[PDB]
Amino acid sequence: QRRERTTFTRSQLEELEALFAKTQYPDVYAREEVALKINLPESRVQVWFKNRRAKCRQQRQQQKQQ
Amino acid sequence: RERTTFTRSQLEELEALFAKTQYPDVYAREEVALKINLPESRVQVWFKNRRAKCRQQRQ
DNA sequence: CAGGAGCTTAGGAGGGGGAG
DNA sequence: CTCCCCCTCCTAAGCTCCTG
Ligand SMILES: C[As](C)(=O)[O-]
Ligand SMILES: C[As](C)(=O)[O-]
Ligand SMILES: [K+]
Ligand SMILES: [K+]
Repeated sequence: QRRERTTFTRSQLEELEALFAKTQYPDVYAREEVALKINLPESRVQVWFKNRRAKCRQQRQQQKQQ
Repeated sequence: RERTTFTRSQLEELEALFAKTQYPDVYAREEVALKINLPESRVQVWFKNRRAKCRQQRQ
């Protein structure tokens, strides 16, 4: 019912990108831990990593384009 | 009823109207909404997104 | 309240796995 | 065919900005 589209703050994005640096496919336990730090549901941080891995794929293609 | 999925035949009518006008008024969006059997709300969001996909490919 | 824009999150199809 | 799980590709959609 509620889709506030989970707009991430910079502090939230900071912990996310930190975990994304160590691992791009974190297990559920690694996703719960960062979800508590950023005070967000775990399901939002899994959709984030899914989108974040696409961003990595998009940028390598965008680089080969330019 | 959470997300519209435009078929190939619907995108033909939508991209055709977009060629005539990037910003269509509600009357024109209704005519194409009935052709594609989708609510005019989806037609407005499509053009809002169709203009961003055009400004993206302009650079 | 409308109309726009930029940004990016989030439903959905659909490959693999499990099951009924 | 259905229901979950993983994953990606695709892009409709929600929020926040502007503008009258
Ligand atoms: C975009 As019109 C003038 O056909 O409503
Ligand atoms: C066990 As598998 C990587 O084929 O889902
Ligand atoms: K409104
Ligand atoms: K898999």
